Amino acid sequence: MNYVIIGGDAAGMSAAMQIVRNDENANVVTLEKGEIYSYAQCGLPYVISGAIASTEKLIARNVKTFRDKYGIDAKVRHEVTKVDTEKKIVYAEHTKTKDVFEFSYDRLLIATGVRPVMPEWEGRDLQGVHLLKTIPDAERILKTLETNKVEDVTIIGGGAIGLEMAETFVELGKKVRMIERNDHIGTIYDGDMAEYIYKEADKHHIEILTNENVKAFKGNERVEAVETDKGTYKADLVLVSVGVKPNTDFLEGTNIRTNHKGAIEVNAYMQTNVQDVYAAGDCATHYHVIKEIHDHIPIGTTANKQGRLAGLNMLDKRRAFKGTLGTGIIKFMNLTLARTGLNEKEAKGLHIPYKTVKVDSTNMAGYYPNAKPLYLKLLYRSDTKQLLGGQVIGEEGVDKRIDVIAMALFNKMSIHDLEDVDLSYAPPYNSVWDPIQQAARRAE
Amino acid sequence: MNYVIIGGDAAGMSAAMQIVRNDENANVVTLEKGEIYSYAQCGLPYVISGAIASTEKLIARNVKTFRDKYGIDAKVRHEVTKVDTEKKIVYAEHTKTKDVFEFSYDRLLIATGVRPVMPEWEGRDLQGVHLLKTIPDAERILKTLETNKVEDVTIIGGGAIGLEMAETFVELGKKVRMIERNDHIGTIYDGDMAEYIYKEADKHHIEILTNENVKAFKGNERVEAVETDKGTYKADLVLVSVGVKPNTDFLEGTNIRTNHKGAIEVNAYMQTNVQDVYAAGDCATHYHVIKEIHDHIPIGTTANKQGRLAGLNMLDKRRAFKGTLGTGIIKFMNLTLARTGLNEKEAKGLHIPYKTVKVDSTNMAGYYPNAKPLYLKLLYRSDTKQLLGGQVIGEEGVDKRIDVIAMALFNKMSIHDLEDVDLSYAPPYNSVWDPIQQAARRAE
Ligand SMILES: Cc1cc2nc3c(=O)[nH]c(=O)nc-3n(C[C@H](O)[C@H](O)[C@H](O)COP(=O)(O)OP(=O)(O)OC[C@H]3O[C@@H](n4cnc5c(N)ncnc54)[C@H](O)[C@@H]3O)c2cc1C
Ligand SMILES: Cc1cc2nc3c(=O)[nH]c(=O)nc-3n(C[C@H](O)[C@H](O)[C@H](O)COP(=O)(O)OP(=O)(O)OC[C@H]3O[C@@H](n4cnc5c(N)ncnc54)[C@H](O)[C@@H]3O)c2cc1C
Ligand SMILES: CC(C)(COP(=O)(O)OP(=O)(O)OC[C@H]1O[C@@H](n2cnc3c(N)ncnc32)[C@H](O)[C@@H]1OP(=O)(O)O)[C@@H](O)C(=O)NCCC(=O)NCCS
Ligand SMILES: CC(C)(COP(=O)(O)OP(=O)(O)OC[C@H]1O[C@@H](n2cnc3c(N)ncnc32)[C@H](O)[C@@H]1OP(=O)(O)O)[C@@H](O)C(=O)NCCC(=O)NCCS
Ligand SMILES: NC(=O)C1=CN([C@@H]2O[C@H](COP(=O)(O)OP(=O)(O)OC[C@H]3O[C@@H](n4cnc5c(N)ncnc54)[C@H](OP(=O)(O)O)[C@@H]3O)[C@@H](O)[C@H]2O)C=CC1
Ligand SMILES: NC(=O)C1=CN([C@@H]2O[C@H](COP(=O)(O)OP(=O)(O)OC[C@H]3O[C@@H](n4cnc5c(N)ncnc54)[C@H](OP(=O)(O)O)[C@@H]3O)[C@@H](O)[C@H]2O)C=CC1
Repeated sequence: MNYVIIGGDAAGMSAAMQIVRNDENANVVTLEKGEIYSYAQCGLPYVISGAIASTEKLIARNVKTFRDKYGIDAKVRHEVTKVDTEKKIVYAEHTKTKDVFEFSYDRLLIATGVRPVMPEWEGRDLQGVHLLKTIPDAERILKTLETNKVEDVTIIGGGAIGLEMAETFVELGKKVRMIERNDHIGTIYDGDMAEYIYKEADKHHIEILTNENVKAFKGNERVEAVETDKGTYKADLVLVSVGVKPNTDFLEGTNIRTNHKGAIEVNAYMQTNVQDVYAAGDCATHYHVIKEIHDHIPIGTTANKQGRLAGLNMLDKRRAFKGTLGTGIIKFMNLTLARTGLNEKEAKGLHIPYKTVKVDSTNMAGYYPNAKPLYLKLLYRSDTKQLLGGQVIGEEGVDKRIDVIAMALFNKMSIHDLEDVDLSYAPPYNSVWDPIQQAARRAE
Repeated sequence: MNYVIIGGDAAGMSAAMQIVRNDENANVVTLEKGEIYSYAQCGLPYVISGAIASTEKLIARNVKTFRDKYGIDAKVRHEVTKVDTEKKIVYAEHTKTKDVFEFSYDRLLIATGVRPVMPEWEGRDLQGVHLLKTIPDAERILKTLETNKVEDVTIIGGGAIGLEMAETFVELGKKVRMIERNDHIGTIYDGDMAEYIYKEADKHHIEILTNENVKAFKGNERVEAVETDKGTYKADLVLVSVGVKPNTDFLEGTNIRTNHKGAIEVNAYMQTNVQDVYAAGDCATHYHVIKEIHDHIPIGTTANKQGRLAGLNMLDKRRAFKGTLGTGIIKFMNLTLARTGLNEKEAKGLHIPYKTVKVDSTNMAGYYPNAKPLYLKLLYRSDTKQLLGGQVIGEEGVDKRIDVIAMALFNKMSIHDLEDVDLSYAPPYNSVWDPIQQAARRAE
């Protein structure tokens, strides 16, 4: 009867909705550290660009709706500081009054997600230096753009947020610099595919600095320059975009197993090693369909899927999580960047014998007007020909191809089986053989 | 050593390429009735609209290449009138000189496709009455549009060609009427999905006449009117697009088995019941993955796949055709119309117990600008929940959804298994749950 959920977003509320719909008698307490429930973090870069009117448009479901319509005891400003798994008590500190509140549970879900990482650089706390995770985070970025005269913008880290925010700031008309400590931006992509990302960024006059290490942020009350090991550069706004960390530190003292990055280990049923404690979303581990191992690939699709499943399993409606494929898709200027399954570094690290096929193709019939280039790469096992992963880059029809590849990986298809699938063709949408099929035909 | 192929397009030449690549000692003779090899029939409507420069842009590989580069004895203007399967001789008539040539085979492939049907209406031979199949057919339509004052166009038959050519004629600024003997245009769609087709046509001022039967075409030399059982209407150009018939009449007297419509029955290996005689493409039957019987769904994707497989099997590189799903996609004005697997009429005619789910959704995140409506319907087995079919209609993202559904059907997935697939999400491409997955969740 007593369900407690820590975290009031994708994984947490997906679980809450399951419990509420499938048990009329349940007492559901959800504990949220912030003031905002069920909101779309994915839309934040597009609010900051001005493409979306305001952050209000990103709220999927109000806390008032959760309380009045679904009878969930949804708490805001309740930060969980510790859990006693023997007594089955959750301790939450009110973020403003600092008052401490106890919540006894029969079953507990941890759905605290991840937080962005800020390294211990000098200048960390300078005005105009920003992380991006929450709605207040985006408002603070908008506040800087509103009050300051922003011309030069520097982004540290060339992963998912870095890439999307590089677009956002270019669209806002700023001079954009990206600094990455690795060999290239779009680190999940293989060296060969990443060249297309670099080209697109260069095309829009984004300065890319690679194998370069941030030293400090210099400035007065506010950030003025980013210092690195190779130079000092003017920056009116700095976005720090260097990765994330599971919000699981408050579990120190429990016997709850975590991986090396602090992600909570879960079995097929979203259960931790501690009786009646569950975890879901970005704070938990994610079984990988292809790796056959628990990975950590924090993403919104997986968070919702895991949250829904945790809720179901907490009700003893037993259902296994089938896993992640590491699917990811990004809009980057005029390019769509998509990947799923293993890249070459992942396959190598696993000692899986693999081969690759790469095709420079078009999204649709070559003779049809405004047919655009499509670059597609597949990895497959050299012995069994099992499809392992894909990377697709292009202006159009990239999401379609990565979704088809994802379906193939999910069903453990051989690369040559792709040739036999009755995919759709008309001139405005595809070629008579899809690029995926033409790649498959090239495979050994 | 002696391979003979009848028909020089998609299925025939896919076969020819396989044989030539996988047997240097092969003597490949291909016999084509017309003057044009390997061309894209799919691009015909877009040549007529003027979207594509000319019909020359539709040739994939010309006869000179086949002859010079690949060593295929590719014959033009050779119409096969008879096959003696006992003596293993193909008899062909030169279409100009009418002289008779014979060709000895070790293995034979029939790849003669289908022809458009012209019912025996009075005035069917009038100038301005057109069928659409070949490049010359398209040039004859362009001849009428050029040399004659065309303002009113009547299309008979509301299927694939009728729908695409309605767009073409509207885009050319004509007053378009289409006449269907059935209850609605886009007959393969269920009644409820067909409503979206009617709305789009109505929006663009296409007169749709339903349950109406053409009886004659009126005029002196040219058409000036179409007579029906419900009236007589002015028409300066008439397109007859009422279906197709397999080009298999010349086989009467061979023992080669055909279905009721005249399509050549083939086994898994593209083999007929007659030793060393093969068939592929639109002239052949198509094993249906879901129906589990041999169907006839003539389409370019299937023709290439079967052509390729016939070539391979004629070399004794044994490989089974896995089947068709009945996948089809059509651009219709502002709409994209896609279907795959079973519709309700098919499921009913097969006595497969089924249920449906229909979702009115968006192609991408609802909060993202220019998110467009997406209408999606799934059929699934009542007992096992096996996915059976899908229909998707919308302005954007329809091809992606039907390809995912096709992949699911190919792998015999349960409808609820769709919930577990790590499909891609970013706001410009999808919602955090894809519409297919939301539909799947609604299923019983
Ligand atoms: C800029 C940006 C763009 C993104 N774009 C995409 C995209 O395009 N596609 C996609 O699939 N994903 C995207 N994501 C990722 C996606 O938004 C997240 O993976 C998803 O929100 C994770 O859901 P969750 O419920 O596990 O964690 P969260 O959504 O982070 O929810 C965790 C909640 O727990 C609360 N919490 C933390 N600690 C405590 C505590 N001690 N006590 C009480 N409450 C606590 C937090 O306040 C937070 O609200 C994006 C993320 C960002 C930041
Ligand atoms: C307007 C139009 C649009 C289309 N759009 C699409 C689409 O968007 N997507 C899609 O997948 N499909 C589409 N198709 C269908 C696709 O083009 C065909 O299914 C494909 O061409 C079939 O290939 P085939 O080799 O079996 O038959 P065909 O391409 O018709 O080839 C048969 C050949 O055999 C020859 N022949 C016939 N009889 C004899 C004989 N007795 N002796 C010698 N030669 C003979 C014919 O001249 C012909 O060249 C479209 C078709 C049309 C007409
Ligand atoms: C044009 C046509 C002859 C193509 O034949 P095809 O065999 O499919 O294509 P190609 O001859 O280019 O050869 C492709 C093969 O070469 C291989 N290949 C192509 N480029 C390669 C490369 N760069 N490196 C390695 N291999 C390559 C492919 O793997 C493929 O191998 P497979 O045949 O063993 O699977 C045939 O499709 C046709 O006649 N079509 C008519 C037009 C049409 O399709 N109409 C219907 C439209 S609706
Ligand atoms: C908003 C949120 C609470 C949605 O919860 P949800 O349970 O997925 O969705 P709903 O509460 O609308 O309920 C959906 C259920 O109702 C059913 N349903 C919905 N509409 C229906 C209809 N018209 N007819 C019949 N059934 C319907 C569905 O079948 C589904 O059933 P299931 O849960 O048993 O599979 C949750 O996703 C969330 O908190 N999200 C945060 C925002 C987010 O997604 N962020 C990450 C972005 S990267
Ligand atoms: N469309 C989508 O799928 C989107 C998803 N997201 C979500 O947000 C999460 C986090 O995004 P993000 O913050 O970009 O994290 P990412 O891991 O995606 O990117 C961080 C990048 O910064 C690099 N980096 C680390 N330290 C430094 C440093 N000191 N100097 C320069 N570069 C450094 C990392 O390299 P290294 O490997 O060496 O650490 C990595 O390449 C994602 O996992 C995803 O869940 C966000 C936006 C869009
Ligand atoms: N994008 C794509 O997938 C495209 C594919 N094609 C290919 O071309 C082939 C043939 O297309 P098409 O010619 O349109 O054939 P279709 O079967 O697609 O459509 C013909 C329609 O005309 C109807 N009809 C039959 N007789 C009459 C009549 N006397 N009066 C009015 N309507 C009548 C048929 O109904 P009924 O069922 O009762 O006979 C049917 O609805 C397709 O099978 C496909 O292979 C062509 C264009 C686009």
